[PDB]
Amino acid sequence: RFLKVKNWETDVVLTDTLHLKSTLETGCTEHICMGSIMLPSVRTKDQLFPLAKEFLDQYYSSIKRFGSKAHMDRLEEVNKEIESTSTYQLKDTELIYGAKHAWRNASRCVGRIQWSKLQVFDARDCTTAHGMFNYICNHVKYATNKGNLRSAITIFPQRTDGKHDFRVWNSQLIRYAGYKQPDGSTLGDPANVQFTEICIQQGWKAPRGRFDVLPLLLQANGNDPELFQIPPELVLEVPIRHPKFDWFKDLGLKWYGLPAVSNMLLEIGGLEFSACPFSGWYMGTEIGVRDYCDNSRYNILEEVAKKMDLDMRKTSSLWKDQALVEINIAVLYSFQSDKVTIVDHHSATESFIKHMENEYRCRGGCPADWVWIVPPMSGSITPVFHQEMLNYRLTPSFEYQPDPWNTHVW
Amino acid sequence: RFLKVKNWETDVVLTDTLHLKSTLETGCTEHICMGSIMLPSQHTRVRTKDQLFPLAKEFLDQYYSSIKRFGSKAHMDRLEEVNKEIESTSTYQLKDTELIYGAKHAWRNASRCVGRIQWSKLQVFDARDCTTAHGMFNYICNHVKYATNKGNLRSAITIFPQRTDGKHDFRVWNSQLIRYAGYKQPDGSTLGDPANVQFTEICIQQGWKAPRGRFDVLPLLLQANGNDPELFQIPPELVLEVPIRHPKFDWFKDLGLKWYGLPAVSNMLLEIGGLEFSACPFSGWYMGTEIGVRDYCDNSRYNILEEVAKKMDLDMRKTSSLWKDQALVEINIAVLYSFQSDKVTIVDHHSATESFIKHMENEYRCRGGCPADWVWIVPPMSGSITPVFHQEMLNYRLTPSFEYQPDPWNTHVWKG
Ligand code: HEM
Ligand code: HEM
Ligand SMILES: Cc1cc(CCc2cc(CCN(C)C)cc(F)c2F)nc(N)n1
Ligand SMILES: Cc1cc(CCc2cc(CCN(C)C)cc(F)c2F)nc(N)n1
Ligand SMILES: C[C@H](O)[C@H](O)[C@H]1CNc2nc(N)[nH]c(=O)c2N1
Ligand SMILES: C[C@H](O)[C@H](O)[C@H]1CNc2nc(N)[nH]c(=O)c2N1
Ligand SMILES: [Zn+2]
Repeated sequence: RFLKVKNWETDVVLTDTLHLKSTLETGCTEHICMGSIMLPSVRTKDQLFPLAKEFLDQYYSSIKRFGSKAHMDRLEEVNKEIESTSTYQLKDTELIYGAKHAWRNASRCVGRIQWSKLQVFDARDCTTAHGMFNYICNHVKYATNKGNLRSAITIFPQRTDGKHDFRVWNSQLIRYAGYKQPDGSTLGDPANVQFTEICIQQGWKAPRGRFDVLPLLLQANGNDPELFQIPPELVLEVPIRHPKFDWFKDLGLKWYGLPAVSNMLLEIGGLEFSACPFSGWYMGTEIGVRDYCDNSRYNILEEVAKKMDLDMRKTSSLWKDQALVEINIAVLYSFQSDKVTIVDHHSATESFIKHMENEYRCRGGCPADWVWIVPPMSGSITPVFHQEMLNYRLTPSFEYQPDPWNTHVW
Repeated sequence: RFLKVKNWETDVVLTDTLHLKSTLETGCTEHICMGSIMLPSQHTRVRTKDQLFPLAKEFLDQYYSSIKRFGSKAHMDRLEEVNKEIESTSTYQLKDTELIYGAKHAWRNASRCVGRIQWSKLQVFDARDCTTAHGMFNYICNHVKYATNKGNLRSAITIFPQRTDGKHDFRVWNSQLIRYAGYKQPDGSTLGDPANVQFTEICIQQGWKAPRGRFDVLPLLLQANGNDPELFQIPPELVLEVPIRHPKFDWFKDLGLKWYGLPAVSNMLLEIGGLEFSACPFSGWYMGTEIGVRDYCDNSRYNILEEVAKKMDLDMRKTSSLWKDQALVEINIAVLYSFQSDKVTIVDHHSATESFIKHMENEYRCRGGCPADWVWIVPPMSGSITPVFHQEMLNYRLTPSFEYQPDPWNTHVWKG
């Protein structure tokens, strides 16, 4: 019950004890593994205090003041505040710690070696969509940093009764619109067809291009959401060209520099932050493999192979694989040439292996979701393919939450 | 209680009731997922008459259900006959019909196998009358001949006598019937297949005269009735090999690469109705990535990415040039081209995974589910451009089944 994990390429063996601190549940049982399910299926005053005590217990341990002076004081203080108000407010130091460790604990995240460098922006004093917009613009400008990207999170006021939730209705702060055509096919990003519909169904006048940055749809204190246009000078974009094939720039492709997830929920000490946009920088395959080549997305593999004059009549010519590689060489070359931070899947997975070693050494483990850590191309020539990983849920954490337009009383 | 899985690229949803018929444990709990452990405690494997009859009874209920005779007089008479055989002899014997059903359904239940659409067209060779290593050699030669079929490969399995007290096991000591030797040089480098250095040494110590080349078919090391194992050389005219060339790169033949055509796993344990068949070599035909991605490009195997990238002259200084990815695609194009050119059966990973989705959906329709191990079903290159990447999958353990077992040289009691 002190588990071991082995790397089959190097025979490195790590022992995991961290998992015994795990609290929440995975969805698996002894009779069935759900490890490939995408998304496995307010607080009463009672269950809130054990949540706060457990979080405070680990916070004060991390500063080497467990069972100390201030620890028992803070424990009493939070105890008192809950019985009366049926919630409590985090100190700044605890908010920063809680956010860094939600990332540290994100078992699907390969870029976690950077976890302790996160820049945490407290936006708990915000009251309106306009203020939200202002916090978000400042986040975007800070994180972009003229292409020298910096990790950042901005944390909006916590849930109170579920009627006054702060929510960013976009799934990412920067995404391209998607339009359905009269002739069935889809122009732009197919993932965002419904969201693009809501924005137009809200007032947005769409340019109807293939790369239209979506407006922000911001909801403060449970009110109706409001549209906002992110100033273009804050949306850093990269035109995609290839280091060998000059015809590549003619394809008219680009992508944005800043990946900023905005629809997740951040859980710290039992408190729920339903608007907490966070951003880092891209691994190349996220754009080149998934965004560009998923059949349900931009699905560009047909055009690239054609302009490569590859025999596309048999799958066994591996023309898709061959095209896929070139696209991803192009994304990397484009960002690197424009001095925008990006990491290739070989470097990021190699760093994650080093990060696992560190976590096993200094923390006793590292929860990790193999199905999501292995890149979606060239899996077995990356070190994470040959790495056994234990997956388990730790708190603080990021969780999924319902889309607001299915829930909001409009 | 029902369970659903979703294909996120097509939004197709399927409903699994078959997992209820599952007994054996997975390794996971409510608080930890062992989904990526290579050899979990439960996927690996003597039984007393205590627990044996319930396993027989459950197999026989399955068997007679499948032939629409559940509860029939033939069904009840067989249960009775098996019970009395177990109490008086402590084991039992499967009928030929039950052996065939058992082996097919062990393949059907193999949740890590992407090739299962073919499961009902398996040729089963009954070798339970075999008694000596020489007899095993003769059975395996005939399997290899039948399965190879001059390049028109045919799925086959050969089943040697079942375990009795664990002291009289039949075992094929090789991990596959056909594999290339690997030699450790004094300078630390490896000649041949590094995956086989340990087994190669065992063969040499047993008397094999190794040619010490880069592609030497290993001898068979066969164990009958718990006796010491013996070496046999498969007749070379039965080992179909394919020289590897590339359809555009004429310098690729000069790498001197070749592979064998018949993939034939020989170290698994087959479990049917509580009976353990410790020697049961089985064979199919290759998916190209098994050779092109893993055999040739795993850093711990032949590891040819360097030499291929050199002769392609790629930027090998920075990894962000994706020279490794570029070389890997070419090597896998060359493997598929060489096999198709020589009319030796092979399937590419796009075709195989598409077939498996069709197989899987059909299994949900007519069977109520299909256990599948996503970590193993998704191919080791170009994962997300194959449809299984986007397919939710439920993994659970059904019997009959194939199981791992310890390598015999770690458990064998040597006669001398
Ligand atoms: C700094 C560079 C980063 C890289 C290269 C990176 C990379 C990735 C990748 C490839 C995934 C897989 C999900 C997908 O393919 O869509 C992922 C998941 C995730 N990332 Fe990271 N990420 C980075 C930064 C961050 C930061 C700053 C945070 C939070 C502060 C974060 C939180 C998460 C979470 C919560 C998930 C998974 C959500 C789930 O459970 O499904 N990441 N990341
Ligand atoms: C017909 C062509 C076949 C193909 C293309 C195929 C393909 C595969 C592949 C790619 C794997 C993943 C294992 C690895 O990558 O090393 C696998 C696993 C497996 N295959 Fe198939 N297979 C075929 C036929 C068979 C047959 C005939 C059997 C037995 C009757 C079989 C039984 C299994 C089993 C038990 C596993 C699981 C191995 C484990 O648990 O580690 N396969 N197969
Ligand atoms: C900050 C950051 C995040 C990511 C991963 C993108 C990401 C994507 C999803 C949606 C998954 N799918 C259902 C669409 C959920 C997430 F929490 C998530 F973080 N990458 C990079 N480079 N930086
Ligand atoms: C008949 C057949 C089998 C296979 C899969 C190869 C295979 C590999 C392993 C070892 C797993 N790993 C630790 C190396 C165990 C197996 F049972 C197994 F069947 N493929 C093809 N084409 N045909
Ligand atoms: C079906 C499967 O769970 C789903 O496709 C997952 C698999 N692994 C993934 N891995 C990453 N990094 N991102 C993803 O979106 C997914 N999707
Ligand atoms: C650690 C990890 O579970 C292990 O490397 C697995 C991953 N998936 C695999 N999938 C296949 N088809 N074959 C393998 O050998 C492996 N190895
Ligand atoms: Zn699991």
